[PDB]
Amino acid sequence: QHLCGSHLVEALYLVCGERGFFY
Amino acid sequence: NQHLCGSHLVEALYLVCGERGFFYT
Amino acid sequence: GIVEQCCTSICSLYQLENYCN
Amino acid sequence: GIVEQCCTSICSLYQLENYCN
Amino acid sequence: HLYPGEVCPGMDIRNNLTRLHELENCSVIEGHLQILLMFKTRPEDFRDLSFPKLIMITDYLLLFRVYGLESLKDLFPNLTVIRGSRLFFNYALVIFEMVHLKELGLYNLMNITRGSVRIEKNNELCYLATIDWSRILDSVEDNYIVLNKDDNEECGDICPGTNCPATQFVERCWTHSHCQKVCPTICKSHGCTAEGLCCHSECLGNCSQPDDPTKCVACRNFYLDGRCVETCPPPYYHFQDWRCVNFSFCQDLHHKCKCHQYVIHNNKCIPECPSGYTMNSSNLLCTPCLGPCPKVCHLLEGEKTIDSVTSAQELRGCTVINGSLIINIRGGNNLAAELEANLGLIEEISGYLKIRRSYALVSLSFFRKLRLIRGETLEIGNYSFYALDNQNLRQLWDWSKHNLTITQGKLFFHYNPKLCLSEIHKMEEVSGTKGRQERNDIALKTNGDQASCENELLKFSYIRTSFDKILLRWEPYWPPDFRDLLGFMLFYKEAPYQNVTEFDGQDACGSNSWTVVDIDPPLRQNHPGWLMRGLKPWTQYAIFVKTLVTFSDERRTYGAKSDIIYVQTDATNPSVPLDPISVSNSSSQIILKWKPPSDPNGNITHYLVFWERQAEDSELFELDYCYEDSAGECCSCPKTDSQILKELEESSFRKTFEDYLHNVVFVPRPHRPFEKVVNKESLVISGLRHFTGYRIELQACNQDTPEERCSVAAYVSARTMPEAKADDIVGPVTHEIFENNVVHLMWQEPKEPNGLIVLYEVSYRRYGDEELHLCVSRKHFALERGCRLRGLSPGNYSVRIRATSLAGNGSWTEPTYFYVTD
Amino acid sequence: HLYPGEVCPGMDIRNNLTRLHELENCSVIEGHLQILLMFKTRPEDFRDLSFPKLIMITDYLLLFRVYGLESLKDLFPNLTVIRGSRLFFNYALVIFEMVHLKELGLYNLMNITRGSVRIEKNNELCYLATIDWSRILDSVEDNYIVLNKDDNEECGDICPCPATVINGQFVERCWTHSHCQKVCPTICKSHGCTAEGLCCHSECLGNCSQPDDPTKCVACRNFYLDGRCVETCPPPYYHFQDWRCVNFSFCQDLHHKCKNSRRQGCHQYVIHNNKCIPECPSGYTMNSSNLLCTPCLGPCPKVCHLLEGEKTIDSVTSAQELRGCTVINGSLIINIRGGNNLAAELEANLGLIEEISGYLKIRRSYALVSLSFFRKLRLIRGETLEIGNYSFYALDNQNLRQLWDWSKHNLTITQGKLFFHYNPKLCLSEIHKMEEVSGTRQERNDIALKTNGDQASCENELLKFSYIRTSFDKILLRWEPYWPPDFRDLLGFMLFYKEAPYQNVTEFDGQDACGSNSWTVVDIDPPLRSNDPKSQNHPGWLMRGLKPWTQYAIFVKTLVTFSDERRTYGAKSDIIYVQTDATNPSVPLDPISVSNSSSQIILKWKPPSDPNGNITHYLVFWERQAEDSELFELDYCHRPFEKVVNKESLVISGLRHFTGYRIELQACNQDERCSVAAYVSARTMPEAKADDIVGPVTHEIFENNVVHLMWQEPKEPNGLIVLYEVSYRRYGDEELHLCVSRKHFALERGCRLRGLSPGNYSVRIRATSLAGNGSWTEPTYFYVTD
Repeated sequence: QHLCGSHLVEALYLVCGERGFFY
Repeated sequence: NQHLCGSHLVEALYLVCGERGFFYT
Repeated sequence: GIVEQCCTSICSLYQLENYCN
Repeated sequence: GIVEQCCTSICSLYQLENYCN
Repeated sequence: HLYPGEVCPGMDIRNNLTRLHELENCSVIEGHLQILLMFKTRPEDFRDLSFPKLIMITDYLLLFRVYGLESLKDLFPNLTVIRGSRLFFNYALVIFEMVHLKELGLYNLMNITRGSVRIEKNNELCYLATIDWSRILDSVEDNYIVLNKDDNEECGDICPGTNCPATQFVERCWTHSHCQKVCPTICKSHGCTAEGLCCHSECLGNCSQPDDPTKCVACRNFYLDGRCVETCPPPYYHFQDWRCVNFSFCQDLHHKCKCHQYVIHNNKCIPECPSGYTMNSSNLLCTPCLGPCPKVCHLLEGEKTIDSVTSAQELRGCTVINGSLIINIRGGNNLAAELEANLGLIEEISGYLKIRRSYALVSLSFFRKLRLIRGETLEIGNYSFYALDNQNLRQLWDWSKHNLTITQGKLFFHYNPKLCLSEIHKMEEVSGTKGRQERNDIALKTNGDQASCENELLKFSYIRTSFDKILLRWEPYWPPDFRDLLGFMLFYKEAPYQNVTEFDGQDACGSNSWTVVDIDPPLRQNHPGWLMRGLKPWTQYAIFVKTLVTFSDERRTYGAKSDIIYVQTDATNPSVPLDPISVSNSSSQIILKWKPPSDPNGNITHYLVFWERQAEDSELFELDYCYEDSAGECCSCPKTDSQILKELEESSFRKTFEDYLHNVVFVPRPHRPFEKVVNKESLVISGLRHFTGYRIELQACNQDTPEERCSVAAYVSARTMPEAKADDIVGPVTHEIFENNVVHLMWQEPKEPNGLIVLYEVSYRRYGDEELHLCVSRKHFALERGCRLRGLSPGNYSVRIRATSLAGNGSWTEPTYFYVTD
Repeated sequence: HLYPGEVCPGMDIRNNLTRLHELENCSVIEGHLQILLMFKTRPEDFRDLSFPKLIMITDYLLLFRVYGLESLKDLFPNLTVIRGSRLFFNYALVIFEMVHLKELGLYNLMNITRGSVRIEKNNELCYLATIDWSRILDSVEDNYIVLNKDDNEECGDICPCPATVINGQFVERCWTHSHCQKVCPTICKSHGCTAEGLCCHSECLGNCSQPDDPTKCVACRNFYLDGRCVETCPPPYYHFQDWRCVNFSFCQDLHHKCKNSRRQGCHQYVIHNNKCIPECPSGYTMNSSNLLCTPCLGPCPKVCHLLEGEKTIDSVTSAQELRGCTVINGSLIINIRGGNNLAAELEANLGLIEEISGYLKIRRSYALVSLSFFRKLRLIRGETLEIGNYSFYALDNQNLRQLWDWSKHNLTITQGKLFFHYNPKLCLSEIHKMEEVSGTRQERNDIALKTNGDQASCENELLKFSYIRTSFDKILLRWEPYWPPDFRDLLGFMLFYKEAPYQNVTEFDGQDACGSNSWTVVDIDPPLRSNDPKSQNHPGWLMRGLKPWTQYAIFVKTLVTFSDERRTYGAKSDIIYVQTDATNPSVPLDPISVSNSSSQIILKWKPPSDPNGNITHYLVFWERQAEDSELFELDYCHRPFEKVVNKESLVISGLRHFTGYRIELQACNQDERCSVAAYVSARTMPEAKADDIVGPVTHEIFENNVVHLMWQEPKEPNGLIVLYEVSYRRYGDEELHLCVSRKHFALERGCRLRGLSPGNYSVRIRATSLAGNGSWTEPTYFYVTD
């Protein structure tokens, strides 16, 4: 299983949730 | 800080010498 | 883009911090 | 052998000053 | 008989032909007796002789790889009673791996009180199916005679007669020159002489004179001065459940051998002492003892062997060891647990201690009470300690709880690759063997190599659980060298258990239950961590990290080992009720049934469901027709070890290069109907109409107190059964008969609607004429108030009426007669 | 021309870089050259540099800690070849920690005589896929491009050239953006070629200026003499490192310069092989009265004292300084990180020496599989011994599993023990042979025999199947026994069998691997006696459970305990490729039957589960069926067969409409071993034009009002005509119907009306066929008389 779309955005917000992220 | 070796050794030595040329004879 | 490395491959935590702000 | 003395134990300044003259 | 010889202590027969004529002058054996591993002796070396000088042994017997033995009458041709107080294998008789033997020597042994018979692991042994186990002892459904080659009756056996008493197998026998004593099965263990009956009646094994209790070598009830009374009367006490003996005699018995000693307890003069009682030699009575106390235990001849995984030798409570010990347990693949199974209840070893094939344990925490070694008895090679095959041992014992000391003994540290030499020197200083100048054989060319004892723990700097992922970060760690770091190794698996192991699930390439992830070294900072990539909601998981670092040629490890954490994922919206089915049960009531969702997401509080009524369009009415270590395969198996070897060589290659350069470069100075179903798979509704469709929403919920979270909706459209009888013609069928062939008909609409009505079947007929059918459409009926007959024939006609709808089909109402005239 | 500039000895730069000014005068840099540790630059000192000189180099080049270097044309744009005489840690060049390289400037590098290539810590580089290293390197040993990001095409490698494909790349070739990668014939890369690609003379190397001309080359392949790359140099002009001609004047002068110390670490230049060189090879004595090399008078052992009695070798840079010696005055240590098969280049470097005055230790062997480099060592005097009084040491031996021969090469250890530990690839055979020869004998001195011979075979004997018998689910095998001198030591056998599609199977003996290379092993019990000379002792085993029509690789090893014999290690059998017998080629799967029309049925199927062997035809049985078409009461008021060769479909024609079908499918591998029939049923649609009412309808009008009708059923019915829809009707009311049943039609040959009221009646009928459908026949009129 890969991390794209919902997966990707959730992982992004997790690793970077205190300074933002971008898709 | 870790052991002064590899690039860390060179960076730590450049703080001491390296402005008047490295010693070699 | 990011689909090349994450939707089609394995993206670890360190190569996940290059798309943050 | 500077790497054999400074990657084994933290070299002081004398041991670093040594290889500048 | 009558015990005509002297009482001797325990003994053994091993590797010589001179020791095969020892038991000939001993009549009572007190101690162990074994015959094992005779490879120096040859077949014809052995001699054959019969002597009636043995009647009892008071311990287990063990035969093991006896090469060159042709009969068992050479050393036991008169043994009648066998029982022991100290067990080994928990059995009383242990024939383990004997070969080159073709006949036994125990045609007198039929009394077995303590212990069972273990006939297993015996190759090239005949006469194992010419023995009545129901005669020697209790029936065969209580004895494991399996795992042999006589389960199929191999070998031919000749028993005299085919003297031998009435009974491969022909008759029962033990030796070619001696016949088995056989009597009815009901005797069981009472023994017998050859009379085809139990010896006396209630003897045990054998008796000198049949029909006399006085001569029973042993009986079934304690024997007292010529009797076999049920219990012993004072001052006598029980003795191995075959004798009555008083205090002065209970003492003089053991005093005569001065062996085994007996002490009065529980009205039982047997050779035992309750838990934690040491002896006092004035009478050799059991006396109270505090702290560690080895109580009774047999250690005669300055040594004892352990060749079983369970025995009554080290579980009695004998902590202090006054003898020697050698471990030769056959089978298995881990002597760690094998050793533990024998010395599990002993925490202080004052004897010869050693360990082999160390596995499943990295530190010893079962020898935390040992603090002294006597060494009064000399050990093999004067060495009290040995080390070998320790390849999973990572730590020795602490020095504030162990406090060991050695007053006699020597150290031998060989083949300890995983252990570090610091613990070795600690052994040398705490034990104090080098402190006494005693000679020690040390081998460090094989020790302190490929070892690691650095176990530093790391901690998770930050954690963030989600309902399908878990984020984890751990404090940045750097080994003594910044360059020496190859990443981290996070190891995890699902685990709701509060007890899980890491060895099963890895160390293989075909299956992997313990998934492993790797992480790039941290910035030189940055916290190194890990983030899950999807997991089942509402699940508990075990996770931990281990630091991977470059190893030197010296094979030294600066690794770090974080501990395991139990992180539980959270819940999510429920899944849909599996297999939803809505089927009618009556015309006014329909029902709904389903199965619990695929993914419950914790406790369920109710089921969200709705329903509404679907009607029928009017157009339908107006229409007429007129390898593997765990289950499954892996998805994350690891890279080949050769690959690792090579990447490691390249790493160290670039390293050596860097150092070579550093050296050469630097030089120093010079609303809608709804329902709630709380934890139930059924649904019932009522107050519906015959043949009417209904649609029903369906979901599943798991929490409703702070929010409404429920599975996605589902729908089914079903219609209650139709009422066929509800289409019968009712209402006065009025006739308007005329003389001009005109008859105005009037029948009324069926009782119930029954959905769409296709037409009305008017069957006006005559008897002797052709039948005339009429299709009364909706328009025709609604406009004609029934029907009218334009043109007719004379005679009394009859018109059966049946309205047609599609709710099943109606019945032809009474034929309504109208006499047409013209 | 060829060498217009001056000659400059090697130099090192760890000071300001103005020194590079020297590259404006001298077109070559003799020996090594190193630029490193430049921590005081920025990009204002590397955008004003270009040198027209530097055409040849002989040794390695060092690039380290260079700030502001954006291209490789800021040092030299015209270099063309490096002789690579010496290699800096086996690499002819190293680029370490470059923080500013973004592209490649040089455009004339066409050939590297010797060395490897290591690239690392350049994560902002470009143009590394258009250099055609194959055409640039003729000494390809190992390419090392790691720790970079250009591997991910940071720039794409697009540039404005031939643009060939020899690397599986398609981006246009170029050195920088415009400068193009020079492509020449493969035979013109050892003979040089011009900048256009024109081949050059055989006496030249790399690039040229004019084709087939030594007069205007770049790198003289053989030698340089008076402006021409001639084949050879007349002896007066002695050969010099095979790249030029040197007059005796120069040689004698250098000789005299060294002879008087005003020079340090010098060697008086003499001429050997008619080639000036600072020293004569081993076997030659120094002529200081002639300045020459002369044969040795009497024996001339060259005891060259090593650095403090020790010399470790981990690079070729350390092995190329042991020439002109016969005794290693000191100890030696060897270690190999990475690489493989490098011993090939050490035999000559180590075949001069015959004596060693110190220990010899080996760790982490990674390029030595067998010892063949020394063939002269016969005496280890050991003037410098190991700690522990050893004369030999081995450690972490993974690739090494062999030693020299011991019937042509012998050795006697005069002192020191034999350290043989943690070497599981080294057969005990060699260990014992040398323990007996070298002496201090039998049994490990300190040797960990427990860790020797564990990951490699050491078995000196073999086994061979004495009998074989194959079945389709069993394989009976019997091989010859193997017995140690001890008869209780035989621990049975280990049958190693695996599946083989094609022979790509080799014997496993302890190699490092995990996964799908493991063999299926089964234990053969050990003898339960000491052997009987009254019968045979041959071992065997009957495999059973084998898959039909499959081939398997099978061999068997022996499990023996070490005995007094020193050749007892077991016995290995050969890999037999045993194919199993065929059975029926599997029951046929997925029978498919679908009609394509009303007259054409199509039958198709998927291949069988397992066609053991080879299918030569698909036998298919076939038969016709009939759809049910009969009923009377109802209220109204051997068999054909066909084969196909390697086909999965079968078309059948000549079948009419409204007919069922029976299908049987078998698969035969032989012309009978044939699979069992498959059962599938199918039907073909009916015709809607075959059930139309045929013929007239007679309006028999009598004076009794009895219109006895006459009609007939269709020419080809489908199903059955369950009824007749005679829909006539007296005008003035809706259509009237009559239930003309089967019996009525059969009796009245249609229908017989009775009691019909006067009036013109129109009658149209449709055949009520259970299958198919008819049509509303002619609605003819008949006026029933009053």
